[PDB]
Amino acid sequence: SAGLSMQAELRQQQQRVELFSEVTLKIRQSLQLKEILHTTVTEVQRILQADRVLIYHVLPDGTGKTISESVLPDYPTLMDLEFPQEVFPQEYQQLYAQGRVRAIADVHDPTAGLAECLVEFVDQFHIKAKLIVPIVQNQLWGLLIAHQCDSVRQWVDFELELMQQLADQISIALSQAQL
Ligand SMILES: *[C@H](C)[C@H]1/C(=C/c2[nH]c(/C=C3N=C(/C=C4\NC(=O)C(CC)=C4C)C(C)=C\3CCC(=O)O)c(CCC(=O)O)c2C)NC(=O)[C@@H]1C
Repeated sequence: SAGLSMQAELRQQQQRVELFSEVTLKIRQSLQLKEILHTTVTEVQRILQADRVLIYHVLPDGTGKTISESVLPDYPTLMDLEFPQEVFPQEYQQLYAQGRVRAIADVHDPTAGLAECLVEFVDQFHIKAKLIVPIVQNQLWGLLIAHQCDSVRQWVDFELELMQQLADQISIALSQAQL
């Protein structure tokens, strides 16, 4: 007789082929999502003519890392850098989860009210001006951030509004698609 391979090793291999098809699609989806986020920060940097645009991801214990960045070559890269909770306190992570935004024309202007240690931190990256909008899943997932490094910058309301609208679509992706 015969047919022993059909319901043994050939059907085993067939399940493995179907799972391989599915795992390669899932990895391509991870690549495509990171490409869309990368294209978004690079295009926002070009369109704003900002010196840096990045996506900062916070973990539940409030530590963080830059997951996407576009930076002009005259200024430091935040891509590889991990930071503790103290650079962005959990009390403020909660205010961002509840929709806090900031548009700071001049981080060195005392009336902007920034912690001395925070002014020192943003100085590490040659930051003069910063625009900050949250990405949520509400729990904070991260920040979409624009920096000016060459000069102080009076941010315009539409820049803040449309940065928020981009971050809100990142929030939907990270939530409704469960991506
Ligand atoms: C003190 C030793 C440390 C510290 C304290 C601190 N930070 C904030 C608030 C913020 N910190 C950040 C962090 C960033 N901004 C960026 O552009 C980047 C990427 C380069 C990061 C990581 C942000 C966005 C905020 C929120 C600012 C806001 O007012 O909404 C506070 C609270 C606010 C205040 O100014 O008192 C505090 C106390 N931050 C440091 O970096 C020090 C090491």
